[PDB]
Order: sequence, then C-alpha cells, then structure tokens
Amino acid sequence: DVLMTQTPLSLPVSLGDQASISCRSSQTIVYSDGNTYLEWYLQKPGQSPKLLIYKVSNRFSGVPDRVSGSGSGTDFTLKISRVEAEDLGVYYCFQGSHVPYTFGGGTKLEIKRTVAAPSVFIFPPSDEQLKSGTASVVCLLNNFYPREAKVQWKVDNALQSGNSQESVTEQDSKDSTYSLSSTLTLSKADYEKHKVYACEVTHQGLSSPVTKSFNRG
Amino acid sequence: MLPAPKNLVVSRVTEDSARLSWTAPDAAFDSFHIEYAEPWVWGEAIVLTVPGSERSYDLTGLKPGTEYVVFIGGVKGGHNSTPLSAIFTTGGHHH
Amino acid sequence: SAHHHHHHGSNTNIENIGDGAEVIKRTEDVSSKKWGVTQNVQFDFVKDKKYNKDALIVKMQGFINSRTSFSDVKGSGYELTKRMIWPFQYNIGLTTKDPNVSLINYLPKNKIETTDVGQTLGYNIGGNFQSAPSIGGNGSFNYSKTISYTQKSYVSEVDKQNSKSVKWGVKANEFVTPDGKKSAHDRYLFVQSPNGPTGSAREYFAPDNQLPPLVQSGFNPSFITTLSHEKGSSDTSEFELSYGRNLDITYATLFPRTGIYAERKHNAFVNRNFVVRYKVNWKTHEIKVKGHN
Amino acid sequence: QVQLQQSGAELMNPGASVKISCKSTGYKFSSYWIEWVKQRPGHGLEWMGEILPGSGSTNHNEKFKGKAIFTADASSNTAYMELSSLTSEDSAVYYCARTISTATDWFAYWGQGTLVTVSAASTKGPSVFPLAPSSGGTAALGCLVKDYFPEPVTVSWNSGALTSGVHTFPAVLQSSGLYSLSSVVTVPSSSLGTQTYICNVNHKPSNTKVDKKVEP
Repeated sequence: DVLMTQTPLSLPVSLGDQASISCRSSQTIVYSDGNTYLEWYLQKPGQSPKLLIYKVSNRFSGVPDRVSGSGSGTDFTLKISRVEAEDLGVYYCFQGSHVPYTFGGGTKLEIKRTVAAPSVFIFPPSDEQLKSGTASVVCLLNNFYPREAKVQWKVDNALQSGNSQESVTEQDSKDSTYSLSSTLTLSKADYEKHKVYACEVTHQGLSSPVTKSFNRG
Repeated sequence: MLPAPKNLVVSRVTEDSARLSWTAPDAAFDSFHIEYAEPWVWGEAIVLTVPGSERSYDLTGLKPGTEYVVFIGGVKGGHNSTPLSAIFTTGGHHH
Repeated sequence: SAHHHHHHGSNTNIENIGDGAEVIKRTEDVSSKKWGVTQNVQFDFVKDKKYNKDALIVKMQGFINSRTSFSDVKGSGYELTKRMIWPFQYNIGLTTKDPNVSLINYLPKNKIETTDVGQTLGYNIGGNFQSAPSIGGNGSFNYSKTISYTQKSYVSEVDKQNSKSVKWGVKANEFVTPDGKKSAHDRYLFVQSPNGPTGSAREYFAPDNQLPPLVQSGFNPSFITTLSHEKGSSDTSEFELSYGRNLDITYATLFPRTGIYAERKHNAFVNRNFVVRYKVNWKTHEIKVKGHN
Repeated sequence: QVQLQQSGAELMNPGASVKISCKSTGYKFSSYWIEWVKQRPGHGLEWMGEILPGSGSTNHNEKFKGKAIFTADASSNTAYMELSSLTSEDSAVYYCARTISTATDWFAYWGQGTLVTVSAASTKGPSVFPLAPSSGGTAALGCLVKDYFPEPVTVSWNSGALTSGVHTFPAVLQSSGLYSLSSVVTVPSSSLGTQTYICNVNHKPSNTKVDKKVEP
C-alpha cells in the first residue's frame, strides 16, 4: 500500500506544445524480478481507462509516437511530444509490482484554443410538456472557450435564482470547445403569468453581455 | 594387440594450445598415432604420427573454450596397441 | 489481506487443496546443446497455515541424450579397429548449500531394478508426506505427484543422500544378446563380427534393435524430492540440478581368419553433467535461473 | 463478444447488497488475475481487489476488506463482486480489468463499467419534449429528457446516422430527486425543411424507448 502523488493536478497545454506529467512513489517500485511495473492510463470522458505505457517505458499496441515514458527508482515522468485535441482527459500512473496496487491522483489535461465566442440560442417549452403542468425554458451556449461563463435568467426584468440548473459538456476532442445548457423550470401557472423570458450570458469573448429572448405566444 | 603406453597427461593448456605426455618403454614403439576431435564429431578428427622415440607432443591451433578428446596408440610394426584417452577444455569463452 | 504476491499481469496458477492450504505450481525449462540435456523441472510449492515450514516439491524430468557413437580409429594399422562409446550410467542430482533448507524425501528412495518405474508422493494437511511404490490408490491425499520412467536393462539406485543433497544413478545391468544374457561388465558386450574386412564401423557392433532405449536414444528421467524451509530466516536460497551421464569405450579389433578381439575401457568419461543453478523466492513463491554450464 | 463484458446498470436500496458480473471470454482465466476498480464521480480512480479464479485466492485492499467479496465460476466464464452495507459512498462505477504479460507483447483489458446507484425512491421512465429551433447561418435543435431515475440514459440521433456537431449534456439532479439532461445538435439552417431529425432515448432500467421528432 504505497502512495502515488501525481503532479500537476491541472495541466493546460496548447495545440502543438509539449506536456509532461510527473508521478512519484513512496517506495521503490522495482520488483524482486528486476522490472519496474509502472503504468500510465488515459481515460477520455465517458469511456473506460485506456493503457498507454507499461513498465515505465514500453508503449502499448496502438499508442501514437508522441507518447514516451521514462523515470527510475521512485520518480517517474510521462511526456507527450505534440499535444493534440484528441489527447485530452485524465492521466493516471499505476504501480503493479507491489500488492496492494495503487493509482495516482489523476492529471487533467485541457487544451488552449484561440478564444472563441459562445453561440447563444433559446428554446420555448414544447406544448406537450405544458399538458403535464410544468414549463421548462432552455438556454443553449454552443461551442465556446474558455469554460467560465455566467448565465442569468430574467422574467419580465426580474432576476431568477434557485430555479435554474445548468449542465456543461466535456471539452470537445476537435475544436477544444465546451457547451452549456441552462434549464429554467417553472410551473404551468407561473409561466402563463409573464411575457418576457430572457437569458443573459456574460463571457469574456463578448464585447458586452448578449441577451437572447422570446415572447410567449 | 600389443601392450599400450600409460599415464596420458594433458598439460600446458592455453587458449589455443596444449601439451600431451605419456610413458612408454625405452624401445617398444616405432610410431605413435594421435587422434583428436571435438566431442563425438567424427569426420572432424585428424591423425598425427610422431616417431616412437618421443614422449610428448604440443597440439596447436585450437578453438578457445572448447572441449577436446585425445586418442593415442603406440605402433610397433603393423601390430598396434589400444588408444589411451584424455579430455580437456581450452581457455576462453566458447561462442 | 494483501498477502498473495505477484506482479501486474503475472500468470500465477494455484491449486486449492482445501482448508487454508494451497499448492502454487511453477515450471522451468532449460536446454543445452553442448551436453544434450533438457531439464523439465516442476516446482510445486506447499502453502499451509497448519504447517510451520515452507515446502517445495521438485519433480525433475526431461531427457538426457545417450551420446552413443560408432567411429573408426584413425591411423595406420587401426583400419580394422573400431570404437563404440555408450552411456554406462545416467546421473540425476539435487544439491543445495542453504543451512535453512533440508531435504525431507526423495523418490525413488530405495534401489529398484525393474524395467518400468512408477511411484507416488502424497500430502495431507499438516505437513504429512508419505510415498507409495505404485501409482495405485484413489484420493487418500489432498495433492499427489507421481514419477514414471522406463529403464530397460538398467538399474536405478541412490548414490548419495543427506540433508542437503541427493544423487541418483541409472547404471547398466543385464542385456539380452542373441546368444543368451550378457552382463554390463562383459568386455565382449555389444561386439560382433562385421562380415568381411570392408564393413562399416557400425557393422562391428550390435544392430540398433538389440540395443535398449537407454543406449540407442537416451533416458527420460522422472525423480521427485521435497525440501523444507523454516518460515522466516532466509528469504532466498539456491540449489543446483545435475543431469549427466558416464561413458564407456568398447574397442573391437578384427583379425582375419582368426577372430574378433574386444576390450572395454570402463569409466573413460565420467561426470558428463549439465548443471543448472536455480533460486527460490519463498516470499513470492517463484523460481528463476541463476546460470548454467 | 467483448473480452470483459460487465453487467448492466443497477439500483439497490441502502443497507442491502448487490452482486455484479464480469463475463470474461479470452483464452483461460483460472490462471490470470482479474481485478476490480472503483471510480467516484469526483474523478477518483481507486483499486479495489483481484482474484485468481481457479484457486479462489483473493487479494484485496484494506479499504474494501469489509465491503467487497470476490468470487468466480470456472463452470461458466464469469467472475463476481458483492458489496455489503450499501451507502451513498459506494455509489460509483465499477470496472473489471484483466491483464496478460507473456514474453512478446502485453495485454490489458477493461470492462465498459457498471453503474451502482444507492437510493430509495423506485424506477421512473423519462419524459421527452422537443426543443423547436428558431437564428444565424446555423440552426440549433434538440430533445429534453426530463424526470427519470436512475442514471443513465443513452441518446442517439437518426439511429446513429448523425454524429458530427452533437453535444449530449451530462444529467443534472433536480430538487425532486429526478435527473434531467438535454441533447442538442448543430445542423445547417437549409436542412430544416428537407431532413427529419429524431432523437432515440433509451432508459434500460425502466425499459423505456422513446423516439421523438424535432421540428420548427
């Protein structure tokens, strides 16, 4: 039961730069047979962990050439030559020479894209949903960078709070952009009581906070 | 068969050379037949005939780190004795 | 909790023999073209909580080539003298130098002189070993290992044995010749008239069908011996397994119109062994080869 | 036919137990360890334990010594893991992994993962409501999967015929104890009057299979 301390926790890297992840063990990973059983795993979001390098240096079948692992004793390092948008995820170092086996603290790799502007949309609640008694207004922020963006709901110039839940997708593996989906949930009676429904988005990529709205009817 | 010599000793073994030596009566043999090969590879052996007055011979040109067998039988006019055996291995690392 | 050691992706095969006891089975294969020897050794460990001593069952098998050769005696005058070299005795041995390790049994324990050999070693929970001179009996032990080898015209007997070593010897005994039996010391054994003065060296000796398998092909050994280790103490220990043979010479000099002379040079080439040095890891229950000759 | 094919989703009430499978093809286990890994949603990968099936000899971490039981069946080709005294802590995804060393090359297999949800209030089917498009050079449209339990749901568009530009948002947990997510897709504006878009929602815990048509 050894400790595995990964570093860094968050490692941003642009399209083409070089990323290196350090991982240090609390005990020499060398087994009695002579081999050091250190491994590196990549878990893209929504997928199972994938093996990159076994026994410190040996690459796995199907691993690109950009990957290379080195180290000795207790300190180890995984390096990526030309980082690409398809290499993002969480990287874990794993030791397989001493039972019980242990994983690393995880290292999150994010890309640094040319700053983009959020494409804002808005969707009224479908009439089929109104027949159940609940109205839901959705505000979409498709393809934007960076991840930080504030969304505020306004119903007849009345700030909403405590009735909206937002969800953000993972960083896309091509354009390195996120997506946000704010869902404002009211009741059937409260929805009919108003006319102006707006969602304001404040992002650094926009000169001024852009507002997309719609009138009921 | 006629009687044979005795005390076949292998001395002065180097990486490629070795010395044989034996005991035979003062005037008992006309010639000696030395036969030597790599273990159990016949067809790679060769025979040497020394005058029956000599009591030693120096093998030359040996592969380093290789085992060798020796057969020496004294002759005295057609009728010959029975070979004396020896095994030795030269110095070095065989490969 | 975490007490079964290995590395990531190891092929660890274990047989659970009941209770808190199991058998960890390991094998090693070493060959040698110089000596004509293949060692197919099985290393069956005995993990038992009711046993206060580590145990390792070594089953030594494989094949030892007979190294039999028929040659001419080169040189003038020796045109009618031919030379046969054949194995007189096979050697199997297991020696160690660790003070914390001692041999507790070995099969065969007593000299046996039959054509076939089949013996069994059994283990009951608690450190109980006993050996039966047959492969008969049905399920008296939690784990059983047998030995099996044929030694036509030869005799298996123990030569050396104590707390740190055991050495066997499969010496030559009695052969069946077309004119009765002949002992292993008969100087005229295997010799015959070559039917003229132009026949091959091979024709100066008995055909291949009159030679037992141990003279024509070789010997397939099958020997078992168990070693005990005091829990704790030493983590690693070494031992050497010797597979070899002893070679005799049988010269057959032909004289025309008279007869065929023969004389045997006994024990001309001895200790023709292939020694492999193994190392046991009593903590990880694993074997590795340290070296060989 | 996937090497390590795990069990499906699962919902068990707290305090109880649950046993998930890891149907393993691949030449011969009973000689190769099969291990189990737990992943909290908080990005934490934790090694649980392993078992050599043919021997049953287990090998676990002290954290799960009182919480995980490993078994394996040599008659079929399956290994199991059972969890005792289920709390909210044990709600995670569990993978099984096999690995083979050999001499030339090296294998490492993993399972898709099994989701274990520890709660009380009862499987409920999802409700799908369309989001009609409005815009710019590109029009946006999607489906709304509201009020369902437990996770997860699998959403495909055009039975998998549309993949580029799709973004399925992770489910958020509402105040009512039911999940709710959205799945949109950016398509050219000129394709609204000619192409038909249908989202395929599938919730295996409740056997619900809804196909809703999105239209302006």
